[PDB]
Amino acid sequence: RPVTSPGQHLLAPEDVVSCCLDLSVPSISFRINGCPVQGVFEAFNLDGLFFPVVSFSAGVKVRFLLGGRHGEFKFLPPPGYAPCHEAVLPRERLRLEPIKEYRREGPRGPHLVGPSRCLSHTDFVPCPVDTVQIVLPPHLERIREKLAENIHELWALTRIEQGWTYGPVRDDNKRLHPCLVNFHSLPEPERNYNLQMSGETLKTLLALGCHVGMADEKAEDNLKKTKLPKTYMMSNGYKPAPLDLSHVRLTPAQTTLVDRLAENGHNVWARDRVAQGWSYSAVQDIPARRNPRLVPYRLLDEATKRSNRDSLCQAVRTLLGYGYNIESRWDRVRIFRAEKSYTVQSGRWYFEFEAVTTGEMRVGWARPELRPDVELGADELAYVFNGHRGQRWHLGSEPFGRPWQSGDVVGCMIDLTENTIIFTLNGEVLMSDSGSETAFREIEIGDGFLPVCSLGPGQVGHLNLGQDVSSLRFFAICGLQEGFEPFAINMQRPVTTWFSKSLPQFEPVPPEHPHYEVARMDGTVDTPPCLRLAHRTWGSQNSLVEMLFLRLSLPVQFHQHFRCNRDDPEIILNTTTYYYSVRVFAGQEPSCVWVGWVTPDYHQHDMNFDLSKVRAVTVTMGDEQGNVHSSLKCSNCYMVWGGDFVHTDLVIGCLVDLATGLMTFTANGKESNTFFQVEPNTKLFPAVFVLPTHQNVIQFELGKQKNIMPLSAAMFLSERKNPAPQCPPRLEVQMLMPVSWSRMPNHFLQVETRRAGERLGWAVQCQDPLTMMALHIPEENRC
Amino acid sequence: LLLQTNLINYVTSIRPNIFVGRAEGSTQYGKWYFEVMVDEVVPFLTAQA
Amino acid sequence: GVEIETISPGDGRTFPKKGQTCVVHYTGMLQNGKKFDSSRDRNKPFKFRIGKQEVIKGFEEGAAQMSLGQRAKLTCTPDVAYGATGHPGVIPPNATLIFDVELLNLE
Repeated sequence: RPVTSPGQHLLAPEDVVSCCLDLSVPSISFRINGCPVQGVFEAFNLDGLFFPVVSFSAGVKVRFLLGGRHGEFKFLPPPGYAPCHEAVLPRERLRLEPIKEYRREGPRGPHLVGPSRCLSHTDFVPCPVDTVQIVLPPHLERIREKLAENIHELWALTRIEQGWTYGPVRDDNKRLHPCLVNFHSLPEPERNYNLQMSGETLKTLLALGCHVGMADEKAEDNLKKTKLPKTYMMSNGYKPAPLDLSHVRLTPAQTTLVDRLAENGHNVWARDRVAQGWSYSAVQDIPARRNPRLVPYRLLDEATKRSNRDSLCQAVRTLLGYGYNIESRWDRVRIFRAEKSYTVQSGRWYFEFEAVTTGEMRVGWARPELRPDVELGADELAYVFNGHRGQRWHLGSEPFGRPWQSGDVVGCMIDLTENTIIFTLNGEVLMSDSGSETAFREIEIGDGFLPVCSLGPGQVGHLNLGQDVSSLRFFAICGLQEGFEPFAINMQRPVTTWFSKSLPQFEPVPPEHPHYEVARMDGTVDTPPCLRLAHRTWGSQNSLVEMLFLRLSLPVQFHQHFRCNRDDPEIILNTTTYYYSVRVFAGQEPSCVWVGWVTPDYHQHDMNFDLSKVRAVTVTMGDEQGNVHSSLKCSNCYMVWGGDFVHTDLVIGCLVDLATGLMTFTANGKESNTFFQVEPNTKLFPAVFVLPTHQNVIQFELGKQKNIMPLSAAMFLSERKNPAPQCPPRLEVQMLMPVSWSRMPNHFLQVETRRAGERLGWAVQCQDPLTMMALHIPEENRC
Repeated sequence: LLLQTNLINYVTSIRPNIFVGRAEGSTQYGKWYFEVMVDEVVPFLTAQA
Repeated sequence: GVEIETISPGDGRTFPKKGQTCVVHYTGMLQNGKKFDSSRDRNKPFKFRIGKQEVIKGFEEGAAQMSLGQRAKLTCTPDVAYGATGHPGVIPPNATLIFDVELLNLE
């Protein structure tokens, strides 16, 4: 969308782009060379976290300016905005990284990388167990007092070791503190605060489910106090004397109790500060109410976690000393396999797989028909070895071998003459429980076998097909003398690899789908052509019930330019309005049906779909001083909910006017309030999102109304002036499939990232060009 | 009807490791600012812009 | 007529005069986004002289208003771009055309 700025020109050297992100009212604004750009994005979703990003091709050199010790800002930020360098987490260091890379360079070659774990916006909200429930156990009141007393003695000792001494008025420079007195000599409000805190340690133990009760009535009179030298004496005669708890040893459950008591206490304090209005920040700023440690305990520094943890440990050890006893689903696995043209049906073959990490990784042999959405070994199409825990997988799991360590190399050998598969670890042949030297036997030849591997989240592995025989590390040790050959010996180019891409795509419904059947009904005298969907396994055991995303195979395209019981022949021949309806059969809940249109760029596939999850954004344009003159609204899904129109079938009709971009809906002949407006060049696919609840689910009715043409007149050029409804074979129902196979590119762009300096910021550089020949499918607008 | 072919350039995205967001009771700030300075761009390294 | 949207500023002083040979690089695309022609693929600047009906009217009307080194978008209406007949096999009837034009040299 064109935008107006003083001196419009494409990005040229010496240009500085300032980006502002405001979340109080969702808005993104830009400034170029100090001049504002008259255009803003607004009213967008808030379902995730936002990060700065630059996209570029070969031939660029840019620098990130983040402020502070990093790239100094050339222009002053607008009031109230904070530099992005303040948002760095305590446990992480600033760096530049790619986005969801599945491949990287390594010392000896390419390293395959699995999915990366990402944080969520909910991970920054503190969630304490703190409930309104109060304990006030009368049997724990004495120990509350004794606990507070010992905590004070320990605190005073910690102060005195660090050079603090008594004085009636606190002085941080001279390290004078008035609390360096006997506990009983503290002011009443300070004593009461200490007793409250001791009581809340006890109440938090109880809220965590601990059983706290007297077990050794002799323990208290056997306690001794630590006897410090006179150098620990204050001028008022006070010398701390904490209990000698050297004999106390936390049990594992008690250690766990300390680890739980401190995290909850920190979270309660965090949420209290949030309620008081403070916010997390590296640059502590008391007047600005910004605190570096105002973050949940999951993400905290180890130094403070260990510090606060020790006070709570001593509290629990004090109690013991007194004799108390205290008692998505698909973006997870990434499958890499060789191309089908390398299928082997004979001979003996060898390859290696190095496990950089020790997590969930499987490696082995697979048939060409391997399915991308099934974990390796869950079916009969793969013979794999799971190295996280020594297991062999084929139509189930059985123990085999031992778990590997970091850097271990697994040598997979297949013998098609003896029909056997052998796995070796670090040159040593793996051994089963029954003494069988072969993992699998009597394997059928069939189509053949291909090397395959699967990686879980955060896993790194190196695959070596043996193109360079010298690169193999154990081939000579085990495999050479038995007649095995490298899988890719005598090959001019590296073997092309395919990976399972988790990008949802619409594909035709298989004719033999076990659960879903589509019947093409011919148009009778009183009924138009229909496409009825039926569930062929409803009610029986193992029936699959889940959200179904359906669409028609052909779109309707709006015109390039907009204007400023018997059909009338001139109106019907000059109209630009088209109609189609969907009949939801009786028995299917209307509350689980959404009917409308989808743009070709819909890839959501949400199992908890609602109209609130639909992506939306408003682009607002204005002049140099405001005066909004254009506010367009963009979305990829224009649908209505069937629950707004509530033993009888419901026939929801949809009307689109191609000459104005206006879309309207009808419910049982009654006009609905909802309507939509679209741009001239928009392509819309008829789509239905449904959760089945009956044998008969829906039925696309390709009919017509009075003086309104059917869909085939807009979908087919030869039928533009034909009012007779038609359902040609090309029009079919497609369902949204989650995962598909994709080919890995042979070469990747070389990007150089480095810190140019404190004031210059972080530099990105790319020079080498790369070009590929893309095949574009017109109707789907994808290549 | 017929499939179309053409030569296109590769494009790569780079992002810093800073994540911000908004949620009920969250401790994160709401307004953020950053700058990007362009030092060298070749208008036409290949036939495509 | 012809609309001009500048993409990169030119010298803004040297304009094409009568009789001069202009040498430009262009990419010609349809309004739907489909590319139909580009001199950069042939790696050869296109040369033409002004005022001798050697090209479609809109193209030379746009290039006449451009300065040395300028990069601009030219929009051409059907009434001037090949009219109703179009171009057999390449351009359909009543096609509004988009040209990315850079004025490289004159004479």
